[PDB]
Amino acid sequence: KVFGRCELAAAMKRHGLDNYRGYSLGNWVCAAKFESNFNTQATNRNTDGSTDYGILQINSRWWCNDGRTPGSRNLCNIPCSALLSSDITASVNCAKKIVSDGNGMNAWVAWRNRCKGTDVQAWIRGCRL
Ligand code: NA
Ligand SMILES: [Rh+]
Repeated sequence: KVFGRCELAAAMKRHGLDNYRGYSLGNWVCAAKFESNFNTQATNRNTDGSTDYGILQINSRWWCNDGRTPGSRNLCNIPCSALLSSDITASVNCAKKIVSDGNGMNAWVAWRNRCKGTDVQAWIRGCRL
């Protein structure tokens, strides 16, 4: 599923990401835009052989099982395919564990490089929230 900007903002707010660990909704929308272009089906292989999955490009090295990332963890206790669903519940619940683990949203390379220190509230401007 390819979300609209305001559709994804509403879905993320309903699932508890607005101000989660102090990160305003626009931070999450910005991260999703540059990680996945708001596409739940996005996948990208990493040099180490892990893969990033879904609208927030969550990595099989630590967070999910994809059956082909040897010596990896499954800290969100999910198959990586759950992160590709039109339903963002798995991605959101797994993102809450990631952002809670000490590095905050710096875990998302696209957030650090394209969203951090920018006017992220622009990402929810004009949305009915
Ligand atoms: Na894994
Ligand atoms: Rh939902």
